[PDB]
Amino acid sequence: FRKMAFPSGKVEGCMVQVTCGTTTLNGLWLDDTVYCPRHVICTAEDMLNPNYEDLLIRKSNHSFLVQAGNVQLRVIGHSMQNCLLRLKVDTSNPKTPKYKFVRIQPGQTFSVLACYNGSPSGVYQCAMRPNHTIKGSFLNGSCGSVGFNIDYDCVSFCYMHHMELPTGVHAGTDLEGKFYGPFVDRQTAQAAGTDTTITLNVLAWLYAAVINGDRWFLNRFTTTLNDFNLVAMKYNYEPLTQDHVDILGPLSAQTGIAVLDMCAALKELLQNGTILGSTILEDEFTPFDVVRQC
Amino acid sequence: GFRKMAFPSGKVEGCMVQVTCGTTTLNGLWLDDTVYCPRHVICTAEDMLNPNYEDLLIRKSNHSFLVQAGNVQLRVIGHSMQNCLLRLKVDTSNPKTPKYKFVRIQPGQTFSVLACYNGSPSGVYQCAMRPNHTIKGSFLNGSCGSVGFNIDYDCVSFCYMHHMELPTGVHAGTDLEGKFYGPFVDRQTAQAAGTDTTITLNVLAWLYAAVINGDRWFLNRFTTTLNDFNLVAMKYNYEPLTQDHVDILGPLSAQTGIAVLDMCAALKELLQNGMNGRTILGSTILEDEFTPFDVVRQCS
Ligand SMILES: */C(=C\C(=O)OCC)[C@H](C[C@@H]1CCNC1=O)NC(=O)[C@H](CC(C)C)NC(=O)c1cc2c(OC)cccc2[nH]1
Ligand SMILES: */C(=C\C(=O)OCC)[C@H](C[C@@H]1CCNC1=O)NC(=O)[C@H](CC(C)C)NC(=O)c1cc2c(OC)cccc2[nH]1
Repeated sequence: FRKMAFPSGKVEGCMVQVTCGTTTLNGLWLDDTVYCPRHVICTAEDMLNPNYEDLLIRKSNHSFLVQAGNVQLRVIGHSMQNCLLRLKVDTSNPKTPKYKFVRIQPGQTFSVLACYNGSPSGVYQCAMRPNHTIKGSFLNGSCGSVGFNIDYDCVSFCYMHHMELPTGVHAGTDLEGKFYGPFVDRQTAQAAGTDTTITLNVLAWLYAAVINGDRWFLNRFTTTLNDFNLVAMKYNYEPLTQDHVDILGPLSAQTGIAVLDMCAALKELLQNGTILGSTILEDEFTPFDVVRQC
Repeated sequence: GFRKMAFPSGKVEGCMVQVTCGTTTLNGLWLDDTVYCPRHVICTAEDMLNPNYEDLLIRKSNHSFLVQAGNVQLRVIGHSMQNCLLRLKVDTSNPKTPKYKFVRIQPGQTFSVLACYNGSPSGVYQCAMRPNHTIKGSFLNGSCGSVGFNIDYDCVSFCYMHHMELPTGVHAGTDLEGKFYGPFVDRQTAQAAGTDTTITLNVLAWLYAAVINGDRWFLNRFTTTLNDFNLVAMKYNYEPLTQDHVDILGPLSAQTGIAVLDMCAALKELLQNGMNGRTILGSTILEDEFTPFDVVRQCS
């Protein structure tokens, strides 16, 4: 079982650069719209606490330089949607895949296509942490890079990059421009809440261990979901929802281990303290990631 | 931040095709008017046990091969064997062929793998060519013909084509000239690799990535000569560090302010004492699959 990115080609064909003045970031070109972080309109004086509405008043369609490589795509309209700009261009991207905009939940994994000046440089797998940050790898010029999943040739875009917190973790928005977490797009040091371990993914990792024959940790006990949640919160683990148990359906059926019986094994591991070669429980592989690469 | 990062795979996705001979199907790479694929596509399940490839190939003609790019059949107009690969000449040229090179990568170097099934890309991840000439990848049934590559300024350097999984779970394959990395052969037999060693240059590059990312606990005032470091490294099954390798670490040494030999002294203590329950970049072991190039690309 390994950490892998989705093939990025469908997303590479949508990356452009958006420039305002001397400030260039990345944009996502789908049909005749380019989506990009709104802070592209900021100068070093506006950045501390920008008044985006007032700043946008002094911007027209002719202020935006949108390029696919060095080829200019003319802007014929512009609007703001939460923390993004939606720039209407005069050319419909012929490389637009079948796509959706999705707002992911904590625990969920996605691929990130890191881009600089509209040019993709790398692709890696990320998980949305319970504190609404991602442990990414981004440098200056990376804003506007997107996160996505691909299911049956449909690209579900879930993330657009905007910020690096003082701790080194990253923060961004969904493709409607709404931040994940309590963060804001301004040049300030913003702290993320205390992070927790992703319970759903640790359980998946345990099932993946059982599928490969590593099952020493299983026991002859069971627990209620409520009693597991009460113990989990004392160990910094996320509580489990009715949905979490339902998504674990496939793995539970495959190994013959009931979800609640697995929680009892995880509950004993938390109270008492290798599995798949590691001393620590992996929490960035979802039940879907285990089922998919089985 | 610091993670395993693959090259964007789009330039390679546009080259992936499916190759079928009877009921045997695997992936091929379509560049200009040629499709490259593992030669074991000509085998039935029984032939794979002990193949005489020249005999199996003379029994096939151009019509024996069915090449599909998505849902469109590409007509085979020529065929030849180049080591463990087949070169199928097709009647059309791939317009999506990027600028490319074929390279035989050296141990310790990394590359991206685009895992494909039935001619369709499924996932992309980074691998390192181990000193024992295997790769620790992730491949399932139907993945043969999947390729490894690097990208440098729009140019794709293809270095690997997938053929086998050893009983230990590691993988074996060839370069794009069809020559296997290591002492492996393309038959249905259980095969062992030589004893592996740790890629010292990569561990040192990764310790520099840890210091760049704020993990410094392993640094100390201990010092070492290049020879005294290599004596310890060899004792622990690590590759010797040459002066050429010390020179490669120059830019990472300048960025962190930690002398190369001082980072060697830190590694020597980590080998001799262990990590004592502590972690480095969220790992309990010393990572050797990041090259100095991989570190600088992500950390500067
Ligand atoms: C993307 C901006 C970009 O590409 O602009 C093109 C000119 C960066 C992404 C960062 C850069 C380093 N790694 C990343 O992930 N975003 C920013 O620089 C933010 C811009 C905001 C939205 C206007 N700012 C920050 O991430 C930011 C600012 C500050 C602080 O200030 C003071 C203090 C601490 C941390 C911090 N982070
Ligand atoms: C790719 C072949 C393919 O796609 O063919 C389509 C019909 C597989 C890749 C393997 C499958 C599981 N993970 C992988 O990486 N290659 C093979 O199966 C090899 C075929 C050879 C080259 C003709 N064979 C092996 O890898 C192989 C055979 C055996 C053994 O036998 C007996 C015993 C132990 C291990 C082993 N590995």
